[PDB]
Amino acid sequence: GNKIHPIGFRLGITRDWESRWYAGKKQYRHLLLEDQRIRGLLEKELYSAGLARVDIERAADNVAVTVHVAKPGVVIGRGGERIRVLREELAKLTGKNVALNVQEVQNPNLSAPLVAQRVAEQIERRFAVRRAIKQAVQRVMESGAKGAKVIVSGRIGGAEQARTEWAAQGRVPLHTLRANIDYGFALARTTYGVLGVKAYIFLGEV
Amino acid sequence: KIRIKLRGFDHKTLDASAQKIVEAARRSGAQVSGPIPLPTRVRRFTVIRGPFKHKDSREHFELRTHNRLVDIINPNRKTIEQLMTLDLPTGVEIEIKT
Amino acid sequence: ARRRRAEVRQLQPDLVYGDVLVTAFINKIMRDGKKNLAARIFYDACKIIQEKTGQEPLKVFKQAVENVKPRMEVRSRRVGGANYQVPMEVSPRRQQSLALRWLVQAANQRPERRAAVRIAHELMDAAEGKGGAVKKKEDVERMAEANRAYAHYRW
Amino acid sequence: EQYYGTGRRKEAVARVFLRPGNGKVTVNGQDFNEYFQGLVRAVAALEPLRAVDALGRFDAYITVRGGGKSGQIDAIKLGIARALVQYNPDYRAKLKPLGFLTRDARVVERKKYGKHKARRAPQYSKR
Amino acid sequence: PRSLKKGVFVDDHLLEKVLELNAKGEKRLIKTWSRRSTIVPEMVGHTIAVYNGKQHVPVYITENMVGHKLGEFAPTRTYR
Amino acid sequence: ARKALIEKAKRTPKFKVRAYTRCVRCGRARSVYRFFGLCRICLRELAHKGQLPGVRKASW
Amino acid sequence: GKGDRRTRRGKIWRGTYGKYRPRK
Amino acid sequence: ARIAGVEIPRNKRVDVALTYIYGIGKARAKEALEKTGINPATRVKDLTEAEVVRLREYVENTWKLEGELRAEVAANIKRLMDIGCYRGLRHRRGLPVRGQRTRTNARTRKGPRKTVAGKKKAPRK
RNA sequence: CCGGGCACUCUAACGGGACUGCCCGCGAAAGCGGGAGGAAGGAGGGGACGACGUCUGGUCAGCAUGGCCCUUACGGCCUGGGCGACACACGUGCUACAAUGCCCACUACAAAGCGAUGCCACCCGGCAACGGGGAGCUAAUCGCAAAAAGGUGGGCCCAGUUCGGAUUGGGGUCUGCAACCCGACCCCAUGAAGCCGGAAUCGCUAGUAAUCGCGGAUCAGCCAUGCCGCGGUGAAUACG
Ligand SMILES: [Zn+2]
Repeated sequence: GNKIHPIGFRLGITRDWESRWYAGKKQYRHLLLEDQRIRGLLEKELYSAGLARVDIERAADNVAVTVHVAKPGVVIGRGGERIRVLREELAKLTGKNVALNVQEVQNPNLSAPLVAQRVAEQIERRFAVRRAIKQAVQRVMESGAKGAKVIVSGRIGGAEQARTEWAAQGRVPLHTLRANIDYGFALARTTYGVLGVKAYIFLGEV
Repeated sequence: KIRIKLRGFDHKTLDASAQKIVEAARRSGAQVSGPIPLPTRVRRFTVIRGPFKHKDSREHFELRTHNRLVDIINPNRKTIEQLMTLDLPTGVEIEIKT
Repeated sequence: ARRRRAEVRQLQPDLVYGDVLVTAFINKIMRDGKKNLAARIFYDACKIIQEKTGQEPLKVFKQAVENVKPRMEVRSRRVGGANYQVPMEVSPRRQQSLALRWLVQAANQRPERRAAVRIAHELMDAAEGKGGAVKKKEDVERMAEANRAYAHYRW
Repeated sequence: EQYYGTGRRKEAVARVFLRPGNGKVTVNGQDFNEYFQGLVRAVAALEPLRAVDALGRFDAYITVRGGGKSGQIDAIKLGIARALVQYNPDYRAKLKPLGFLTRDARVVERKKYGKHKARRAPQYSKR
Repeated sequence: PRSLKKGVFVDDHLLEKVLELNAKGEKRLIKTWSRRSTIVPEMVGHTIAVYNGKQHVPVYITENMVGHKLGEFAPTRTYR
Repeated sequence: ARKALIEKAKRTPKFKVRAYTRCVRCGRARSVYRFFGLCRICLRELAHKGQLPGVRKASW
Repeated sequence: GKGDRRTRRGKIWRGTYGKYRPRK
Repeated sequence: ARIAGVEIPRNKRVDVALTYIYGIGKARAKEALEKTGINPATRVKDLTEAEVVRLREYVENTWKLEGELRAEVAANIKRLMDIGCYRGLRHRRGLPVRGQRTRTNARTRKGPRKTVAGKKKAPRK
């Protein structure tokens, strides 16, 4: 049980925060619990949209929130009717009065969280783990990326003995503090139990 | 004599921010006292790495807060024009007391 | 020390005699890094060597060290079963370390209530060839040369 | 007219101002022998002077803040060493070989976790 | 070397319930979980039964034991 | 950390000394930091994600 | 020493003030 | 000079010396000397018959000392010991009274360790 | 302190600097030795950072989760007790056995932190904890804060002591609805063991060990002699 989170490790560089807003002492804890409330619903809802990140900027009673998706449609809605439901369901949580932008994911095949969830799902549907994994690494590796790697937890195939599956291609330097490796974790509830899924994608460097 | 005090988490989101405030008003008031730094206050959070035991795991987390000042003496309407409503950064938050 | 041959830390000379050997002795008196009290004691002592002795303290000191340096010492060693105490020379370096250490030790073994005195009197006694310091020194040589049979285990 | 040299040691800063004169020293006001009232080491600070037969030829006003009177004694020693160069830059030839123009970089070592004092590791019994 | 300050504390479960019995003289028993309370004169003569945390032990309150605190007369743990 | 034992939010301390922090995410009452409302664990989990604004990894 | 609660050090050690380590 | 109940502190500083009395500590020392206006540094032998009377009288009559005191203290303990007072039971049982741990460290109140047989393999380390 | 002045210290942001780059020596090369300059070197000093895997390692008691079990209850509320028990055994520590020391007074250098009912200036009542009053601070501009070891002067005079503070009696402060069980603090009295520790055993290679005090998190208060961190003074030794 070693190695740090590849993101948290690189936060100073090659990776910005998910919530970039000043605050302090009396507020910070309140102004943060909120962010989690926010993210809470978005992930509980926008699942089929393909969640990947939830930036949350601030300045004062005019929050940001910039959900990133693979299928920006599912988010918005018909003509923009859903972005009405949510955007409203939002203030029924934070009187704060906040926006709700939506950026599209340029190739969900380079989004560790996505590749992860991608695999997490297949596994839930009962696909061959090792296959799903190799495939995933291929997709990711086959559409850009200077390196990728996926890891599935254990009880592969519902086996009584928890195992751990691999798969990796090209440089994926977890040690190099400047790599720019996207990390993504996906759960996977199952008849037999939870099985975590980890996706690592390497892009450029400097 | 409008004393501005800028605080931010990013030492760039300020040098950028507080620097705008300098170039702007430098054409409608005095000449600004230049963005003077000011000591940073760091908050350390030393936490045990894993749950249950392992007293010597740890790993350190700090939340450093940075400050900037500036100071514009000789306030002249246009100063409060080039500044009043032309900011940009989001990871910043000001407090001014002329 | 598996790799290098750990070189000796070179000490800054005395703030009065500019003699390094003195600093060394002062460092052996020091405890808990209270190097001032340590320096004092040795100087107060040097002035006690001036009164009760018409000689220059610095020379009494060096004379002492000299008589307290063992030239032969016994070092244990496992040789076919038993641990025979092999007698052997003593490096110039080790001679000092031991001499100074022994002085301070025997000095703090004396009775006189005052630290600075025990050092003063110990040094003198050492110069004359008497005192707890020189005891150990002569005891060591005696130990060797009394085991000079196993000296063919030269080492 | 005047000469300068800073000087820092183990977290101490000493403003050293030499000035052709008697050879006295005003450390933070008090006399050299007054601030360092009874410290067998003090004598050190002025060593860079005796280095080139100064002292009884110069004079020194010194501001010292930070650390301990021991660290200050070394900062000041470096100050008097630097300043003594802005004056005559030719002093290096003899002032440096002594190492007075170096900035002892030995500082306290961070206190690492798991250990009692950065290194002093806790002890065990019947391990 | 005990100390409360200014305002000798006594829960008024038994207080206003002990003095009410002072009107008709005394009574025959009491029982409070307030071992937290100090003992005042009005308690003297009486017989309050304190709680072990399991039992209600009968404690005859005499003068010699006023200033104390009931619980000090109802042992908790069981040893030897 | 049983729903039942998260009556901490009940205010009603009857006396304000019965009040107690509790994790605002897992209920981990045991080592909850104030400045975050989070326990030593969650604080570490989130710091790794970047969801703790300007909370980088220390080192010196 | 550091342990005598009624001395200078005893007070300093226990980080307190009293008749033995007054405020000034 | 002999002062309180069989008290004879001599040849030392008067303060120090008064300390040798049951109810007198380094505190009452400087005071009894303070009030009675006597140098504390004077060697008990070098004292004056006049000072030894003001001391002998001021002290003996101002504080409850010696035997009479041990009588009180003993009397106290006996009391909280007669009444079901827990604190009193701690005296009977001979265990520490001021609520300390009695699983380890209570030797000052228990006496010498009274070792018994025990259970080995069960890392009692 | 005042005007004034950014030089200096510093504050924090950026830029420079080290690369065996230059000189001599050996080498095929990598590089080893030596020397100059330099604040600094041959990885300049300390962190973050832990490979494929191992131990059926640790945690379902942080959280998550398969399966099993309980549902007037293996759920829930409350008051009180318990987690603080002791004939004993061990681990990690604190304080100490003293004169390179202890006590009183006077006087001097630090860093990193924290502060809204919060830090608490200063003044008063109290031996004191602390209480009353009340300024500033929203905190490089006010407070915690006194650094301690240290320097100077005095006392102690080798004694279980002006060492050492356990234990116990009494008085009292403070937080808190509430301090019997079971808080910390103050003052008086008490003043224990301990005179340097058997077999055995632990740490640390330099600003390290050793020693001295300072801050923080948790937190009403606090059992902190713990933990994380700060600076002061500052060694011995390494043949092998
Ligand atoms: Zn939590």
